[PDB]
Amino acid sequence: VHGSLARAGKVRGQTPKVAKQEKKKKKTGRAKRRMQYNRRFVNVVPTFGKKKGPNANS
Amino acid sequence: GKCRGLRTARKLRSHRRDQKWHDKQYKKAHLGTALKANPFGGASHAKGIVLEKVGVEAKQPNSAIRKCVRVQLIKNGKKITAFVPNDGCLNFIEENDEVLVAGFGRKGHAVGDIPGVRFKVVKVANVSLLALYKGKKERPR
Amino acid sequence: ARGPKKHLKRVAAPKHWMLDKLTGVFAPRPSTGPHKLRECLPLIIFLRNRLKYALTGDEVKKICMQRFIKIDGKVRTDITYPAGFMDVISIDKTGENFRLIYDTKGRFAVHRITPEEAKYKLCKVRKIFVGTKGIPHLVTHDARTIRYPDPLIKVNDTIQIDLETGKITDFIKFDTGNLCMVTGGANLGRIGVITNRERHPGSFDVVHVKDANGNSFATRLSNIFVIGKGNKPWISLPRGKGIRLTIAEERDKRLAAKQSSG
Amino acid sequence: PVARSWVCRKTYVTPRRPFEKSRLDQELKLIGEYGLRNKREVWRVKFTLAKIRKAARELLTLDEKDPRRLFEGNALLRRLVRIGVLDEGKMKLDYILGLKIEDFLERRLQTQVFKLGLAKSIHHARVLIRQRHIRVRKQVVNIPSFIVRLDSQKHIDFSLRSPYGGGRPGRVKRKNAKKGQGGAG
Amino acid sequence: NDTVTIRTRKFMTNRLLQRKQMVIDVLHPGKATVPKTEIREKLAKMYKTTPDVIFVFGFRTHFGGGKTTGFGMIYDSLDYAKKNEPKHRLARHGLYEKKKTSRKQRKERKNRMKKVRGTAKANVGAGKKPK
RNA sequence: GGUGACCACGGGUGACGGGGAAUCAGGGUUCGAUUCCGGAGAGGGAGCCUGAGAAACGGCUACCACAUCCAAGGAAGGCAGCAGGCGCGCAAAUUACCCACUCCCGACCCGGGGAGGUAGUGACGAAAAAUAACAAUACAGGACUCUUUCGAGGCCCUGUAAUUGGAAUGAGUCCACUUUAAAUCCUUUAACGAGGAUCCAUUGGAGGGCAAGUCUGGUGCCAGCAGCCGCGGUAAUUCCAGCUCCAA
Ligand SMILES: [Mg+2]
Ligand SMILES: [Mg+2]
Ligand SMILES: [Mg+2]
Ligand SMILES: [Mg+2]
Ligand SMILES: [Mg+2]
Ligand SMILES: [Mg+2]
Ligand SMILES: [Mg+2]
Repeated sequence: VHGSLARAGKVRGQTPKVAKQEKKKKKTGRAKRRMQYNRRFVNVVPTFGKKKGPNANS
Repeated sequence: GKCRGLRTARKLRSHRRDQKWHDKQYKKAHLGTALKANPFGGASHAKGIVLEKVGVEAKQPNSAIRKCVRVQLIKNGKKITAFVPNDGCLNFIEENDEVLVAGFGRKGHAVGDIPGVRFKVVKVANVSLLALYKGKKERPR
Repeated sequence: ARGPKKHLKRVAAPKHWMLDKLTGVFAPRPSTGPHKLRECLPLIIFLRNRLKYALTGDEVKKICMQRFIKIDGKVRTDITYPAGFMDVISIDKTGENFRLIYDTKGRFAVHRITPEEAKYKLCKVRKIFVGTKGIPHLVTHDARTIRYPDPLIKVNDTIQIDLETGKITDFIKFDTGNLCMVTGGANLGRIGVITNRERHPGSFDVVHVKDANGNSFATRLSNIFVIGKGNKPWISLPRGKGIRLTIAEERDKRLAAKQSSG
Repeated sequence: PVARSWVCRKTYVTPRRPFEKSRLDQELKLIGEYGLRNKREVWRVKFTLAKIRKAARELLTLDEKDPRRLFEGNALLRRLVRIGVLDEGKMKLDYILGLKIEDFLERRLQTQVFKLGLAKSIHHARVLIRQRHIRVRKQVVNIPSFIVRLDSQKHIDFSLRSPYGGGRPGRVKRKNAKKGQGGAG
Repeated sequence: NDTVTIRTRKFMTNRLLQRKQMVIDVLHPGKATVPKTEIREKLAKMYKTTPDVIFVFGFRTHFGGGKTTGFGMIYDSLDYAKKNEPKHRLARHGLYEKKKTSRKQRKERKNRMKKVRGTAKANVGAGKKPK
């Protein structure tokens, strides 16, 4: 073997450790379906944008 | 053309089963040579003992070292190469451990740019490699 | 197996016993007796699932031991005695008398009968033969055999038999235009009149029977059992009169019965 | 050996293709409109309709005046008008093929209690039913998917034990009441 | 006690066991499943009998309270009650005692009497030392 | 003489047969060790006693292979029964309670039954179904309405943050009842039990197939991802993370 295995786990070692921010508990079940049904169906947006996607990075 | 007589059923079925040997899937699953040549012997998984840690070169359009382990199956004592499918799970692997190796994905065929490797490691030292990767549980130190 | 079987799985029990799937794994497994186990009712089911007198197996054990159950004029202590067809189940302590006759759907039904109509019983002669010293014998559909019968009785006829004596009170000849009852197969439990008896040498005879409503059906000779002289039945027929009705008309019969009772 | 039953069957069928924008929105319309927990129960009612459509279609190919077509024809028509998705006068095998899933969904107890006005919302209805508050006839029912029949439709009402029919208020009302009397003479 | 009523149905008499059989449904509107003793004494008053021969069992409470359905057994005499009744119900009412040992020891005693032949002194003395 | 290209004979089977299971236009293709019926076997063969019924093995005799005790002279074995161990493995449960039910056996209403029933382990799998509902404030939105954009409310639905803000509930503790052979569980029904109602839903993805980011920070043909196309050699929509979305 070439013995190039010394670099295993390189990038994951280098990556800075940023902790997850605490967030409100996400509604689950029928309520989660309620939220997404209300979000995408019963709403009118006057702003244009040619129907941009749910994860718009504008 | 094909025969269409009322009492040609014997010819139709005999011709069918003779021609069924000409596609790889039927030949493979009914000849038995593939079953004998399979290191796993028709099993979904297999335990084995890590014989060494080796690195495999990628194909031409790629350029990387794939960290695999040479493993001897506890049954039948066959030596196979099993890929380690994570970023730093080779360090989680040491010498002479039980590893649950599984098929890589497409039925004894090489996957991706890894040449000649058809198996990947699932568990080591009877603890899952995913659990070790995600930190759910640590090595039995 | 290496010998006789003495178990009967619940699933493998005859359908007309009308047993469920959850109480247990086994079935009464009736003892040997005058009737075959496929077309017999063990006393255990008759006093537990028919009349609901007993709740469990040991409860019907106590009632049989106390000796009020009297089949065909004799007290029977066997919990799994094979009752059979048109046998008189007399329970004198309660004063009720039952004649075991198939209903319209080929199932044995509770047929309460009068005490004086329980003193006799019909029977189908199966084999006729002469014994030693030239004595003619006669075996019926039951395992009951009698000697010295009237020389006019042939095979597959019906003999009027009275209980407590075993003699032949009278007999019914097998002939065209006689009322009968089917005792086996799809047409089991259908009351009708013989119309035609076609015969096949070396094989089973086929008879054609027409009921009161005019429906014509056929069956094998071994499933015939003449219970009437021409038109008049000699026994009190059960509710439904042994008439077969298709899926169309019991449904509207429920609706009419429900509507009247509603 | 054992006296079990092991007679079970799945009540739903997953879609053949995943990730259609058209199918995902259509099911999400129904789930939000009728207040359903997940897509399994919209698949369940869809499977129920498909079984009915399959049975009705088989009878239609069957020759007319066939006893089976006649007997089973009114058999399935009888129960379709009993639950209420089919009109009383719409008693034809053809009209069954025209049925949808909305009618099979509005016969649900969660939908009927909302429509009866007992519940302020379809989603209030599910939590109200689940909280052992509503009753049909003299029986309390805590299942939202309880399909109601035309006869049982009128009887739907609050349970006597609930803090909406008879007395016996909830614990939070009692704890609030006991705290109020404990805070003063 | 204020609102507890007893109803009977499927009533039928069978002098086969000198008893009358019925299935009873209780109506405890806001109360737990009423104890069998109270049903026994009320069912006795409905049928004018002493509340020591009445037998009741199989009480299942319906969903949401209220109705509970049970099976009712009555007899013309306590003598007959001791005669033809399952022993658990007699033990439930205290008229039969099952002050015995566990089945595992009984099997061991039987096997240990199988090892010793004939001699009554040792056949009855097989279970003394290995207590 | 008999059988054979209408496939005899021989060989293989990872072959116990069938009822049936999976898939489901129609036709079919696989699967049936496995609860019902039939067969076979009891470590491998072989031979027998008794009996109506056995070539029986929770019967005997012998040999072979294992294996137990011994004072070494002998003696005793058969869990492919229920449990429970070892081994084999990718792979499979408690050395529990009871004859209460279903039936079986017996001289028999009375005895016995690891048959069988009950409980324990059990994310094989299947059915139902929690993780929230509502109201009033703020700010948008609506075919909104009132003067004909401007402002308000005689209306409706979402959303973000709030001393809101007091109503409903189970999951949990726990009384009794009930269930039961005795229990347990379930159903009943007391007293507690929800504002991060922190009583905290996860598993996989976000280039395409295929729903979802041309966000931010690292790494720099390395680590790695990637079922297939492909991404990464310093501005990565694809790796490692955060955030945010997507599917169940
Ligand atoms: Mg085999
Ligand atoms: Mg099989
Ligand atoms: Mg054998
Ligand atoms: Mg004998
Ligand atoms: Mg043998
Ligand atoms: Mg939770
Ligand atoms: Mg990412």
